[PDB]
Amino acid sequence: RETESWKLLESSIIYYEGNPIGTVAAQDPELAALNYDQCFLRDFVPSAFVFLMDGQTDIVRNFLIETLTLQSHEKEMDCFQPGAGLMPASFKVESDGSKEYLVADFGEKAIARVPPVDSCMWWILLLRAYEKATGDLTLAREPKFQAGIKLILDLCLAHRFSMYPTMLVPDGAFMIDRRMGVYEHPLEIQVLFYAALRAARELLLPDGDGEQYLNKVHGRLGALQYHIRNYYWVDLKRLREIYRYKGNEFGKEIANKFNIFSQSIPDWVIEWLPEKGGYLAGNLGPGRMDFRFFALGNLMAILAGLASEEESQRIMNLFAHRWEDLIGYMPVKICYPALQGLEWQIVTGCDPKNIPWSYHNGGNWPVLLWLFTAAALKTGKVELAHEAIAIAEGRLSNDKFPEYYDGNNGRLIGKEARIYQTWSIAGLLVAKQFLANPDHVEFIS
Amino acid sequence: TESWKLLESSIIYYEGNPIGTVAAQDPELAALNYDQCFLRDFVPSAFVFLMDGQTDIVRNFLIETLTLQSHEKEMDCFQPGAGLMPASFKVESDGSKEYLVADFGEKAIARVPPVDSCMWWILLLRAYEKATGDLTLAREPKFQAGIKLILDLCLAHRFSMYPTMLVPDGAFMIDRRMGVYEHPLEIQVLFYAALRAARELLLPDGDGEQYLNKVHGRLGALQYHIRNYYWVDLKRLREIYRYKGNEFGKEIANKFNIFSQSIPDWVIEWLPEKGGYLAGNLGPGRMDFRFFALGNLMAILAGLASEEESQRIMNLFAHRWEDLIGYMPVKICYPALQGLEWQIVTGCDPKNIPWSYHNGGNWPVLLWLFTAAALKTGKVELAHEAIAIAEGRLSNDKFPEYYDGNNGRLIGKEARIYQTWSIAGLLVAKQFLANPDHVEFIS
Amino acid sequence: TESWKLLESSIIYYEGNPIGTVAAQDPELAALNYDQCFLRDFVPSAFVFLMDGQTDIVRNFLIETLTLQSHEKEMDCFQPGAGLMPASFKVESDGSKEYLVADFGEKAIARVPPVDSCMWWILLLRAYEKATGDLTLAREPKFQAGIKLILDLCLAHRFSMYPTMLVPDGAFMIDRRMGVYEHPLEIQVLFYAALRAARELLLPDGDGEQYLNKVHGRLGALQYHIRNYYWVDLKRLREIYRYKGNEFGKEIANKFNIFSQSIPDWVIEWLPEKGGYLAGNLGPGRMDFRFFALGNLMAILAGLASEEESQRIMNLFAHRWEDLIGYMPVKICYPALQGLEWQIVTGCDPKNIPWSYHNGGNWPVLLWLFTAAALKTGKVELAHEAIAIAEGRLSNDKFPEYYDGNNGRLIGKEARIYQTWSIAGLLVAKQFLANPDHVEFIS
Ligand SMILES: OC[C@H]1O[C@](O)(CO)[C@@H](O)[C@@H]1O
Ligand SMILES: OC[C@H]1O[C@](O)(CO)[C@@H](O)[C@@H]1O
Ligand SMILES: OC[C@H]1O[C@](O)(CO)[C@@H](O)[C@@H]1O
Repeated sequence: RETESWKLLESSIIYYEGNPIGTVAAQDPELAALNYDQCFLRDFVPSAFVFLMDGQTDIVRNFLIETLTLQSHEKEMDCFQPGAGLMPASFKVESDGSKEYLVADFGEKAIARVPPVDSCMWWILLLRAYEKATGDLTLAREPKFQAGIKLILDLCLAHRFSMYPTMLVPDGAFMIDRRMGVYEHPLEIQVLFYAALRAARELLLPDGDGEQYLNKVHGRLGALQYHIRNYYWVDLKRLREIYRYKGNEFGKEIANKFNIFSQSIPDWVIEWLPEKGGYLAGNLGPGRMDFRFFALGNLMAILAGLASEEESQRIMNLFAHRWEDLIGYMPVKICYPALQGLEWQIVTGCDPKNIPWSYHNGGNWPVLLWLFTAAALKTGKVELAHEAIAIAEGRLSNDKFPEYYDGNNGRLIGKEARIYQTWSIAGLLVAKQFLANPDHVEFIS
Repeated sequence: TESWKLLESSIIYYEGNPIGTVAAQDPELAALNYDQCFLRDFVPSAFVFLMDGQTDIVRNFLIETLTLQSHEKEMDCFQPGAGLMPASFKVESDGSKEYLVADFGEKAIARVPPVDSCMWWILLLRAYEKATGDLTLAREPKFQAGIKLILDLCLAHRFSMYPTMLVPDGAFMIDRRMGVYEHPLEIQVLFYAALRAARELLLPDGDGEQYLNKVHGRLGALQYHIRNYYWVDLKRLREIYRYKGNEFGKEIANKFNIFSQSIPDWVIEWLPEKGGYLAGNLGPGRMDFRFFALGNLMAILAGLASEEESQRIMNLFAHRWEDLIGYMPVKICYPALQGLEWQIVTGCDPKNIPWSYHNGGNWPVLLWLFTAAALKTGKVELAHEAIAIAEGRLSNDKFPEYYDGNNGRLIGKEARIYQTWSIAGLLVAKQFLANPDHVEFIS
Repeated sequence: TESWKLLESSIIYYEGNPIGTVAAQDPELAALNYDQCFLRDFVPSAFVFLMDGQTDIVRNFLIETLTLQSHEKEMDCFQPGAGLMPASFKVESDGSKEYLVADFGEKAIARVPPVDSCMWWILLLRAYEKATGDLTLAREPKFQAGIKLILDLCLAHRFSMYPTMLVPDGAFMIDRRMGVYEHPLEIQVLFYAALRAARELLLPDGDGEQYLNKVHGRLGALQYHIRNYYWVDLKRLREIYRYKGNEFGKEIANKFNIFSQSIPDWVIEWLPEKGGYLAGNLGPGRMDFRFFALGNLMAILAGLASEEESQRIMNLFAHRWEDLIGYMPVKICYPALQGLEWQIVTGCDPKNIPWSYHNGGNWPVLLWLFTAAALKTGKVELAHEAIAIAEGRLSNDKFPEYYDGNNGRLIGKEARIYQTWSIAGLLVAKQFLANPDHVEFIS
């Protein structure tokens, strides 16, 4: 409470009719406001965890209520309506004369019109975190909330043309909200999908059509976990198998179901893995396996229990063995390796914000520290959590809590990073609070 | 003729009745899935049979595929939407007993979803009705239910603001990984056309009215979106080229955040003054400027493109004839992904090397769409020329599945011979030429 | 042991007698030519049998291959030299009757010539005699005639000033297009070794003296040429790097006109101070700086390299252990051809992608040569380590033909399992380790 960071977090709070309802993304005094003066649903999560652990839960309750109201608001682009269940990427408070009102971005204001797919999942997860932290079960059981959950599930569980139980998205549909070759079936979306289904199973009442929703949830839940665990898992044993796959196999009972051509498996993968390491791949689809390591997807896979115990140990072993690549001078690298040269051009459409080792394209993101700490505590690798926190702690305050860091090893402050980025401040606080009392990790697991 | 006899021998029979045609009758290559009837491949065969007058095979096909729609489809305990039509099917027997076996994507190479198959089914059902006058078929409760299941799948709520359909890579005629994921033109145009057909085929009875309302609504949004965002011409390119990056807000010009420095050099030089086309794809940070022939030709036929847009697409074909027709109509898409682009986008797919197969190969089947579109736009002479090019080679080459090279000079690297829709494509084109009124069945 | 039982089941029988061993016993892959006994592959099998004491199979092999040498070999009316030994052979039957069928290059993929096979035959005949003490075999007129035919082919006059042997690409263990055309080290070293063996095996009777004289003469010139022009160390690299281009005349330093700007960057950093090796190739305007393991190890064993050179090759292995042994001894050559170099040099050969198969793959069979060379140079501890690496994986992996990756971590992309010379290689290495005196049979 008396810390510098806590006071920065307090100033970030957004008020609405005299009540705290969220936090701004950043308080950078110089850069263009752009959309950084808005409360992003994904950014609020670590803020919420600080507030819940501290004991002031009104802000989180208020956030959940107002975002539920935003769900019923109308969204249009060229006058077409998406599903009613879509949660917004972000919102802020405006005022026309005397009265305050909330304005939101559901993707129709967003740069590149990216859909905030992860936002509705984070909302479910935060609702669950709220329940477990406070003990207040009544909020989620209110008819409003039940309906809101169900609208999210309608979109998530929408019928597919394909045989894949994964969720299909366009590029830039999560924390990585720009064109980064994370289209189709990105790990992060699948892991958050799995976690949200697990949560919905706790939150849903069987009343009315509730039993119908639970049925839909449980069927997808098992299929999704099987699919991810069996086809996304990468280790040396599995790589040896994939590398020897024959191409152009037709039929049900074939090994190479997705028609991966082993001559396309990148050079770096084979040398990068340690004997006792492993990870969930970045993406899988027709003719495609994305071997990039994505930190958020893997860490949440440990916390949500999607990964098995052994798989969770092997992910942490990878972090230990490739510490320079994945932590370096600032935890945690968002994905590894960076897209470079002509691959950057082709995959990102020459996006100047995502040059090699910058931002989404292999930058290091302080916020991810809270996930890493949680995961390290859960797998009983506390020493890793401690070293990671020590690294971040030695720079963040001095650098004024940047949004992200750049370079192979995170040496540079992010090229266009906002300073006083709220989830960089909150991430460090959450990590320290988890370390001080490891039982609080149960809020997210 | 030689072609008719070949088409006849391709017919699959089931309990004594014709129900479809095999993809190819190659004497030497591995069967793989080429001994099956593909829903997309059967379309031109069906047209031959409809115009000839033997319509039983088409009626039977429509009935058997409807039945297949209700088959149990599964991979590792997951079910797709109930409306999904198969990629293909064949007949198998246990002793005396015969039964149909289908690939819904669970057997398919790379597990690609046959998203186009359900749209082609609706279009063929409409073509059947218009051509025969048999209104009894589509009216049947089973057929009404079947159309609706497809609409349930096509119109299911999504996360994005736009009304286009989201698909994985390889979801249509291009059924391998080719960077046609997200919002490929072919899917959007087939979707539009299928919706227009559904509008005519749905009975109002019960919830039919609800379906018709949703269809009408989507048709409007879809036509607007496609025409206003996919259309490429010199004037539009000048606009896009001058777009500012990283615009945030509802009221911005560069909504999808295209960076003009990434616009390929070939595009600006390739378009003639009076030419234009619908782009291959659109999504976050992405515009695929490749020209896709099927999408563009079907846009003309379905009335998705305006009359002027249709004329400008045909102007493009005339001006860039060597590129898009060359020695074999029609080039499936232009230009080819080359070098490291081929590696990155296809995952080093050996069947789609540059200027081969899906990656800028030339496909004889497309001649029937080109001929239809040419007739509709009043470019009869282009139809004559394209038909003359194909007829000069196909028979001598034993009707290859596809041709390769910048200008289609090579027989396809792995092309099957006696590919059914290559034979049916030529026949259909000549039938249309003889009686242009038959173009109505697909327009 | 498991390995012995596997080696036994690989034996080919012919009219009731053992005459060779199949290349692999893969339960699943296409036979291709892996159901044949290769002359090069049989060598380590032969050594196992010689050291065990069952020498009939080796005697029978030598006899049957000699007979094959006299078989009619043809492609489009052209005959090679009469001394050519086959790449491989197998047994076939017409009803009850059995007969041998051989591949001399006329069946081979890419029509590659098995130049190494005839040299391996001579070396095995010498190994047989030394190990058994049966001097009656090589003395037979038929065997004398057979040795001479091989020498006629090896020593036939050529156009070049140097005494090395000119070959097309893919003429040895590396039997595919890998830029090992012209004067590859392996051929020159095997040639030298075969000549040394021929010196012991030839009777003086009749023209035997003439042959012995030519052999003696070539041995001298060949050893000088190889040692003085193929040897690479830091001191030599400093010389070559400072060579002037386009020197004309007898008395010039840069005889082969190597341009020092073309010397690859990796070479200078890779060599340790006390390390060195024989280069992979030499010819007009060309020095192939790739390290080739078989050539270098056989140079040690045949006494072609000096004692110091032998120690410096072993120093290279110790210093660059991860590169040359890694997780599976031994890397066939280093480094891999990559990117456009792979395309240009291999013609985009899919079996030889970077760090795979011939193109920098790791080959268990080579362990027997490495162990022999290590014993001979007094580096017993390196032998122990390499053997420990292989034994920790081969049985669990079902004895793959080869391993892939920079450090041999992958099982070979298209590796057959139960590859005979992988099994025989390990057994031979352990046999040598137990009794180093047996190294004499190949030295
Ligand atoms: O609206 C989407 C935009 O929002 C950001 O997260 C911050 O401005 C960008 O990464 C993205 O382009
Ligand atoms: O099952 C899908 C496969 O079917 C084909 O159309 C023909 O074999 C291929 O293009 C594709 O990979
Ligand atoms: O016939 C020559 C062929 O035999 C092989 O050794 C095994 O199939 C290949 O390396 C080569 O291409």
